[PDB]
Amino acid sequence: GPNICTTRGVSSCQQCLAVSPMCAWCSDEALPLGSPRCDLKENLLKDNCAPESIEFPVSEARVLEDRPLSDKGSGDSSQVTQVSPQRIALRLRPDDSKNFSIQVRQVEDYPVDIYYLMDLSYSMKDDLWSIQNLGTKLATQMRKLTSNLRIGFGAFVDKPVSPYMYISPPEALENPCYDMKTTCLPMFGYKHVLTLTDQVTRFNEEVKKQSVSRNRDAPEGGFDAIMQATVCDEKIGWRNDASHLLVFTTDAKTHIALDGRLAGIVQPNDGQCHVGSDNHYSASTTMDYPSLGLMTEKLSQKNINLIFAVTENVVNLYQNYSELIPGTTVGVLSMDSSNVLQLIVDAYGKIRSKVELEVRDLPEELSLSFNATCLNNEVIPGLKSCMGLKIGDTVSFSIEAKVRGCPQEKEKSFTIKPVGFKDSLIVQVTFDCDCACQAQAEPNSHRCNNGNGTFECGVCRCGPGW
Amino acid sequence: DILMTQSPSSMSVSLGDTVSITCHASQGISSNIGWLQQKPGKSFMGLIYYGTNLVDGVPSRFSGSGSGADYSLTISSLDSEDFADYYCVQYAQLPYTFGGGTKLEIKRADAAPTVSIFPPSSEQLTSGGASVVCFLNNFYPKDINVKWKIDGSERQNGVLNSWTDQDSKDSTYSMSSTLTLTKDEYERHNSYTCEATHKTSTSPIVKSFNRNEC
Amino acid sequence: LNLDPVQLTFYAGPNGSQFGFSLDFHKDSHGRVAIVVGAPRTLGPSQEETGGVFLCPWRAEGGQCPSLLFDLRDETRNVGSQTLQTFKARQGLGASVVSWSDVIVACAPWQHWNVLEKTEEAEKTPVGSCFLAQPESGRRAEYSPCRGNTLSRIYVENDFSWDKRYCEAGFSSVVTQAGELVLGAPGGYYFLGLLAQAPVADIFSSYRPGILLWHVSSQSLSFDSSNPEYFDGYWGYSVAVGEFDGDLNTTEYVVGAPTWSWTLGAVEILDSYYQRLHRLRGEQMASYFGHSVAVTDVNGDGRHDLLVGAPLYMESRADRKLAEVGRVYLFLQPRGPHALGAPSLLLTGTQLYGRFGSAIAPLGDLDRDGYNDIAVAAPYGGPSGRGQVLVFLGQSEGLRSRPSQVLDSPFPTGSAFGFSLRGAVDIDDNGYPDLIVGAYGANQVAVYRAQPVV
Amino acid sequence: EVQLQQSGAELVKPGASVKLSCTASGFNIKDTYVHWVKQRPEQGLEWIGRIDPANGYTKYDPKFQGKATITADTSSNTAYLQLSSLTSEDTAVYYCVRPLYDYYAMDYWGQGTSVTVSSAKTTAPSVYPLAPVCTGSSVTLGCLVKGYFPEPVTLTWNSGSLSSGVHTFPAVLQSDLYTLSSSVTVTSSTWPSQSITCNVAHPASSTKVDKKIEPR
Ligand SMILES: *[C@@H]1O[C@H](CO)[C@@H](O[C@@H]2O[C@H](CO)[C@@H](O[C@@H]3O[C@H](CO[C@H]4O[C@H](CO)[C@@H](O)[C@H](O)[C@@H]4O)[C@@H](O)[C@H](O[C@H]4O[C@H](CO)[C@@H](O)[C@H](O)[C@@H]4O)[C@@H]3O)[C@H](O)[C@H]2NC(C)=O)[C@H](O)[C@H]1NC(C)=O
Ligand SMILES: *[C@@H]1O[C@H](CO)[C@@H](O[C@@H]2O[C@H](CO)[C@@H](O)[C@H](O)[C@H]2NC(C)=O)[C@H](O)[C@H]1NC(C)=O
Ligand SMILES: C[C@H](NC(=O)c1ccc(C(=N)N)cc1)C(=O)N1CCC(OCC(=O)O)CC1
Ligand SMILES: *[C@@H]1O[C@H](CO)[C@@H](O)[C@H](O)[C@H]1NC(C)=O
Ligand SMILES: [Ca+2]
Ligand SMILES: [Ca+2]
Ligand SMILES: [Ca+2]
Ligand SMILES: [Ca+2]
Ligand SMILES: [Mn+2]
Ligand SMILES: [Mn+2]
Ligand SMILES: [Mn+2]
Repeated sequence: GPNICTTRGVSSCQQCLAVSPMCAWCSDEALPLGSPRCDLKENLLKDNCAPESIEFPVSEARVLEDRPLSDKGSGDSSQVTQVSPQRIALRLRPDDSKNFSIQVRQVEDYPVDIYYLMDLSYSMKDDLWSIQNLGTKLATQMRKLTSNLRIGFGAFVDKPVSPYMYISPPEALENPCYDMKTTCLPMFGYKHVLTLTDQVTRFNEEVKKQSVSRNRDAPEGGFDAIMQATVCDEKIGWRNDASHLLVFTTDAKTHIALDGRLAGIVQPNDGQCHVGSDNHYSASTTMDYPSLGLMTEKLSQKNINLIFAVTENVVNLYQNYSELIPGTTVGVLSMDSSNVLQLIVDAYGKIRSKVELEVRDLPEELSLSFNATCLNNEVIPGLKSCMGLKIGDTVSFSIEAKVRGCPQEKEKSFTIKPVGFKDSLIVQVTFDCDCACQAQAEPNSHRCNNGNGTFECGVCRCGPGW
Repeated sequence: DILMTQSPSSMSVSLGDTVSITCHASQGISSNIGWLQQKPGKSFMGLIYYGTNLVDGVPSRFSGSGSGADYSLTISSLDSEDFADYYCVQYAQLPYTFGGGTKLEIKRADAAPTVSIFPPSSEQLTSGGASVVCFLNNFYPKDINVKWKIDGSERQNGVLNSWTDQDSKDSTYSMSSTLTLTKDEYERHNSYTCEATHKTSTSPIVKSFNRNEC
Repeated sequence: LNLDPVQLTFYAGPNGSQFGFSLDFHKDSHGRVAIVVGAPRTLGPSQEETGGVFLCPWRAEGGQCPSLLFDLRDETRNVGSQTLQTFKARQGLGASVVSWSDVIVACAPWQHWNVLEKTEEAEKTPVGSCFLAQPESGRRAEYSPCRGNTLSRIYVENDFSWDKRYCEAGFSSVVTQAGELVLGAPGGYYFLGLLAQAPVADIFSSYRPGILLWHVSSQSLSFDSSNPEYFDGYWGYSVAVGEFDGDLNTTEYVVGAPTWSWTLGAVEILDSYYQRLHRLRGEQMASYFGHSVAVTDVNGDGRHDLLVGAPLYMESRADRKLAEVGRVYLFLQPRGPHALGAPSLLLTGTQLYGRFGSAIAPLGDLDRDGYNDIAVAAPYGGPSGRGQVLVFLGQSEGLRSRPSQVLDSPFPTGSAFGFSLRGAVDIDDNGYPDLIVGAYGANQVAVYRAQPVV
Repeated sequence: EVQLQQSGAELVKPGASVKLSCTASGFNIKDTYVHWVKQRPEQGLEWIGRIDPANGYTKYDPKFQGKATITADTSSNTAYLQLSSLTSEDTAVYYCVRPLYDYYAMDYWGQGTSVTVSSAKTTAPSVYPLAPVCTGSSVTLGCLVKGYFPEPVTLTWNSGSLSSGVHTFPAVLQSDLYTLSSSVTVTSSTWPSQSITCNVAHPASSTKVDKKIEPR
């Protein structure tokens, strides 16, 4: 019977398919005058439409790359697969939708980088002594979770410039502890000490040679150090296919962007590397502290998981910063850093306990919806993020892509990627809006009003310029 | 400590004069010096601080100057109220130290004193004491010497002197000299004399008397 | 709305002097309007940065300005068995400038100071210092209320209470209509921040050259606090004055403290005795709520209103993401004696890292409609990041939520166009108040003349 | 205005102790240094020491260590000078000083507090008539006030009647007791014609003796 495919009264095969995803078109010559060419495909065959003359594309989705999820992240030059499938082909007709699935696994035995960024102001003198064996001790504990561990070390105090720095008498510049009975290092902003290496005794021996300095004001310049440790990826030594843990320990507040004006510093942070061959941050006295947004941008761009390992007196402060820098973890540090080993192991578990999907380069005319399967085969509609996972766990998301109308461009590709993961799902979309009988039209057909029109798909269309 | 040698000790001047006090320090003080004024029988008023800066409320006829270790306070066209004492004080180092002082006095015509000697009273003698009093009144300049002679021989033990400030009316000075002996010792001698030695006479003014005699 | 963006006037200073870091209008004794410009990295005599001040006569062509000369020589006084020292190298003279009557106040917030006594010292610290000039007469004065002669050991024994060694007095500044200079000192009291006030007349009459440590009697400073909410709060980063208590015989102070209470930020309204009348808490940590404060009646009821900039406010966006863009808050003053309430309006930036709200300038009534207007700076805003100044017009209910006019920076990248602003003065005497915009990164100042409404 | 009201004059015995006060009128004594200066006619002015009433820190001339102790109470806006183990050399006028602008200057001074150390008891004077000897146009009389304590006294002629042509001299200390003299001069016709009397009042012991001058 009459339906929207016939009721609307279409003029061409293109107009037909765009009425509803259920409409089809008949391009056969021998079709009655009163009979419609834009009807349900079943009804057209009933009217003796030549099957080869039927234009009726179907929305589909076929996988292209479908590597199996790896069981171990160990070995390989990162030929590891944690997302499956890795690439699919999606084909949609106007105002239609098709569903597909993706699997994500928190792979077992994945490589790990841990860069230890340490407050070495005078408040932390007792903390240095309790981590002289951290490198080996931490290597013993992380060995149960990864067979590829690399660790490194960096240190910060504050901007070596008045008023943060004591500048009198001249000897106080060589020894800020001058007016006490002891000696400390001259002030330094941020110094890189040890590039990420799997030789953990290099960590212990580098630490045993470190000592503290002393500055005037309680907030310190660790955010300068977080920025440099993030964007100087060649000097710190982050690996392309490893979890990046940036451990930040302090017992004090921190300076933030726009604090530098108390030192005469107004130039905004440029988010660029400024640690050269001398391994010190050369823009410390000329460039302002970085802002939370700029830190977030670089941390996300380099896949750095920042860990605030701070003492009980400032845990609330850094927990509140953590809420403004998504993906950050906080742990409570003892006044001597005696618990920093277990703190790092718990943060690594909390870091790999979540799988959150992200969508890049989605066309405007495409809309997505997600059903999550976390824990035990339990569907959670409208969800694209699992929590409470363990290493080795696997989740999956069911995805449905709805297209609005038909866009001008007929081929696009977007990406589904879990936050912080290397692998991803690439969806290659194709908008099947045209009929194959259009690729064989007749411009200026004698059949069409003395050549005034074009003949395609069995009908006459008014030619260009009318 | 830093010694502040202030000169002169005193000076006799007149209304309208332009005078200058000086102050020498035992070392450089970098203008860290003040100038003070003490009107007779009253407290102090600040005049200058940091060598040259006038204290609020001070007339402009006052001014300070100097450098290193030599400084000067100058009063252009003296006023009647400007006759008082002036001190310098350094504060380049602790302890703060002062100058000796400078007294500005009224200049006037020289005047010989009016000497007067007074034997002991009957009342005092009946108590066991004996005091001869010698007044030296209304003279100028202020510098004068009194000498007591008992039987022509000088006496120095037991004398008690007192001077008056420059008188308000005539701007003269006056002096009191009192010799006090026991009654028993006062009667061992007969002649009692006070000798006044002023610049107004090469010969000392002499007034005297003899016990019992009158 | 009606600022002319086609025919601008440009004044310029030496390269690298940061000409345009601060600016203000200045009227001489005869009412002629000039522009006083601070340049805090101008070279001194020893070919070292000390800062400088320029007094630009009004000319439609702009050009170069003569300097307002101050003493750039370091000073030493040996007094009281102590040695007093001033250090003007990198002091930043002209990091703030303000004009009142025929007097200009230009401050060097990072001027350093030390006192020596045998082997001990006070420590060489940035107390700050302000320089005062009466240009027509040549009179000069200084004001440095945080200089002390206490030795370092005493502060240690007394646990660093009442420690004014790091004041940076003159970081911000403002003068009341009655002629009381109020200096912001964000480093006072071991980085809690303090205010210092003293009448301009008493500053001139109690100043003599070469004393270095002197009392000005009418002076009035704020107070140290044991409350940790004020620690490292930089109370005095910005400063302003206005009428907020209903008593017209009293002037109220507005103080910005952009790191108050663990970087939450705050703005406090005080009386002239520094007693707190209200407190506006920041909305978001590290947003630098209080970086700039502005006082103007925008809704035409005669009661001063308050504007607070938070140039690092991060706006919430899709997929749980934040975007630092800056935000400006408007507080309308209620009728009679009542607390300032919630904000009447939130203005939020659009360009990432644009720092909308870094500066807020009252314009007076730009379009002459009966309501006062404001200009807000986004010194790194605009689609190119070169900088933007957005005008918002007053209305009966406060401010319009959308700007009436946007001024794109005429300078190259990095000029920080809009980092300083000043409006509400008619420099060309055409009956319309005009706007001057500093671009210290380009060492220039741009003048926007207001024209009749089209 | 700036004023420094010091405490009243003190009278004490050697070995005792006295505490002088200096009250700030019109300002906060916490504003500046407060110094103490000792004045004597022969020795002149001497600097004792200073206090910073804001924090209570003091400085002293080593000459006055143990002798002087300087304190201050910001509450009552008052500063104090304590003198202990008093002796005759401590007999002096004491001033509190403060600067006007310069931190280290000495510009504003109190009126001064007189101190006098003495073991003497309250002693009444001995008024003696001073008549001349047994000639010119002028004539001069006198009056002697001896052995009283403490200061001061008032001396008039004919109970204030005769006032002009008179010289009353400053009192002088004679072995823990004071002595004063006063002359008076008239014409030869006036005396012994007119009865002249020496009126001496000593309020401490509350005595008003009057002696008429008789010739010899
Ligand atoms: C890190 O971030 C947290 C989260 O915001 C901050 O914790 C908040 O701190 C603010 C201010 O200290 C608190 O605001 C106060 O709320 C009180 C009532 O809250 C109770 O009820 C809530 C709701 O159930 C509970 O979650 C909470 O635990 C409380 O039990 C009011 O009493 C306060 O009002 C008084 O003070 C304000 C000024 O702040 C005045 O204007 C009022 O008139 C009144 O006098 C106040 O509003 C808030 O409760 C806290 N939230 C939580 C969850 O703890 C941390 O301060 C912050 N820390 C750091 C270091 O940055
Ligand atoms: C996600 O789950 C929802 C159900 O919670 C699915 O919606 C249902 O889809 C079926 C088709 O099999 C319809 O018959 C129901 O009417 C739908 N229920 C609704 C919309 O409440 C949805 O299709 C799922 N999507 C994906 C991508 O898995
Ligand atoms: C002495 C200082 N004092 C204040 O911070 C201080 C003073 C006064 C007030 C107030 N005005 N109430 C507040 C706070 C202080 O405690 N530290 C200084 C720097 C130190 O770190 C050393 C390093 O890491 O090198 C942490 C602690
Ligand atoms: C789409 O959904 C249907 C029904 O839920 C399911 O059978 C089919 O496998 C899904 N397609 C993909 C590619 O997952
Ligand atoms: Ca008021
Ligand atoms: Ca209003
Ligand atoms: Ca308007
Ligand atoms: Ca104009
Ligand atoms: Mn520290
Ligand atoms: Mn420690
Ligand atoms: Mn610090």
